[PDB]
Amino acid sequence: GKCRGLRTARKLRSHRRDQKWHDKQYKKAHLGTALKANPFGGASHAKGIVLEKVGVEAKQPNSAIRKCVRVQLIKNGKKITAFVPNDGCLNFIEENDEVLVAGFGRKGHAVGDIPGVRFKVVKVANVSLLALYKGKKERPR
Amino acid sequence: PLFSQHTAADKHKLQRFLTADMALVATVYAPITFPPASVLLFKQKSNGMHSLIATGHLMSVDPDRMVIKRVVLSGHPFKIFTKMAVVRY
Amino acid sequence: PVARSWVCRKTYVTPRRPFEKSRLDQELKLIGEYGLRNKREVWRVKFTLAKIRKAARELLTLDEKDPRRLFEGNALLRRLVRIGVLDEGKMKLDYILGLKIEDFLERRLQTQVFKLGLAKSIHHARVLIRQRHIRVRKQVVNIPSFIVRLDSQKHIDFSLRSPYGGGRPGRVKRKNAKKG
Amino acid sequence: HAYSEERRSARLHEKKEHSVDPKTRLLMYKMVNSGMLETITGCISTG
RNA sequence: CGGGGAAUCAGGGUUCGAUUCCGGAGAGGGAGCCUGAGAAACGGCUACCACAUCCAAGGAAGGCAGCAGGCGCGCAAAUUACCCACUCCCGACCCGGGGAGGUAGUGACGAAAAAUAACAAUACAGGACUCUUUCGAGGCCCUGUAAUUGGAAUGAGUCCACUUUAAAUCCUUUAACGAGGAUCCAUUGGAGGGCAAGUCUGGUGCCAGCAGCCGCGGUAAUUCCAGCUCCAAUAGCGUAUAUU
Repeated sequence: GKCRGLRTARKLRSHRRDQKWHDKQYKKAHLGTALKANPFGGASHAKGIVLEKVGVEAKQPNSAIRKCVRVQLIKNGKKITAFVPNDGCLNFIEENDEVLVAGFGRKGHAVGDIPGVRFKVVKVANVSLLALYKGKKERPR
Repeated sequence: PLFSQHTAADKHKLQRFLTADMALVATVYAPITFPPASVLLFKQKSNGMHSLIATGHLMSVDPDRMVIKRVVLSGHPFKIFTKMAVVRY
Repeated sequence: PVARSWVCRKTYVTPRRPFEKSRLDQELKLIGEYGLRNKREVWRVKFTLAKIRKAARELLTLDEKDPRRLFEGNALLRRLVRIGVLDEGKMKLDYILGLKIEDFLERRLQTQVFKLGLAKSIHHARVLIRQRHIRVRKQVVNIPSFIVRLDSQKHIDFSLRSPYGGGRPGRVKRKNAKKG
Repeated sequence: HAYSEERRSARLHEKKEHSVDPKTRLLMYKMVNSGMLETITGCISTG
């Protein structure tokens, strides 16, 4: 079993850190490639410009077409697919506009029906989509 | 103009009125302009007062974007068998 | 560098289970009996009681003749007696654990107005407390959470500037009396 | 359970309603459309 | 940048600490000095590097990781305000100076208290109690609901006067006006399970969409979208990310 003497501290602590490198969440935090491959670069939100509109096909038992957008981040230049949240809101997003994009909620894991799309647009032209969908504010250009 | 849905398909059903929430496509013969372009819609209300109705952007210019006008004809089925019906009017 | 202090505490702890029926049951019952604004008041009283009980739990574990246990416990028992929760007969640190939330909610100035007959409803007690009609000794208190002490319990009055007290009827009597 | 069981009973009912035979008629129509048979005239003998 | 320390936490621990206190380091990058008790000083000097200002083209001048402000970067952060009256420091000094510091402005970072209504009579609706076979009838019974009626009590506001203060502002204290809910009107998320609260009504019809997960939509949609009703927290409440 375990080494369980009284002078056995450095063996136990070496064992802890060595085996803790096999922890998936710990390694994802501390190998540091999961923060260098991360498109947001450890940011809660990014801001991008719309490159094109995309219809992503639904996954097998669900039959629909989900309205996504290929945007390009300002801060590094990467290409990211983002999901426009509510019904009838893709028309608010116009070609080449400033978009404030968030995560979708599973911390890098693709969420729900949309496959491989893990971000959602929160704001367009510095107006929130929730206000536009609820018909409270007006979108400038 | 002619108002249509803003979908991704080929055919676009003609809209006979302007909807207050749906975003439509106004299609008309016009001098050709390269997108992007801000688009504004006005009407004479009374005594030359230009009233604003709708606004948007200019999408791609092409005559191939067909607009389809629909007409649905109603009928009241007054006799019903199993999977068979006799309909009048 | 500034001449300020940033020390501040949160006086409540939200429950871990958000929607369980018995918890919502008990909190709504206490809201009804003691006339409170929201669930944060019940959570506040429960958190203060948890503070007192945690102190008593740290004090029981020490030896009986520990000077720290003696001094801290006797001070705590004195404090809970002066509030009006414990009794002079049961001044032992064992009995502190046998305390309930309503034993603290009975000491609010809202309920002390309600029980002593200064008002007639507990919402009436709250609406008199907010509108500067109830005083303690010589100070008009406007807070319905004032924990009234035992020596301070005896004389709670009409706040003589009030229309129910000394005189000067309010704006409504003044306006209706000058109608004609 | 009630909602699920109700949907399951709906599934069994829709499975019973989802079911010369029609397959033979479809095969004959496909053979006629392929140019092998010009037209189906009639039935001569029913055995 | 380290520590004092922060958040969580039964016990053990995990994570954080740029950040007002202490110690360190640097004033765009390196380097070398002057003076002085104390500096390898940059609101001092001399060079090279990189930027960069005024030219009469001969030359001259730089250094906001000080206070306010701008650009730029961004998901991300305030006034080119007022004063040395407080706290202390500097000098030749009971006197002068101080963007140290104080004070107001922006500020839903976060924290504490705390309004958005209280009582009575009626008018219905139920619940028990008594009398009545029942239907029904009463109560000095209870519980609800009433753009119902009655009065009283108030603060948000507008405004005087005082106080506050360096001069103000604010809080506190007084006169004056100031409240019937059909507004001086509370929001934000939700109603398939987890998970509290609808198999309610209409629209769209495996479309649009919803949904963290499991899943729903293919016509009686318990999940979409509205209305009504209802639930949760409540001047707050959603989401995203990090961490426990």
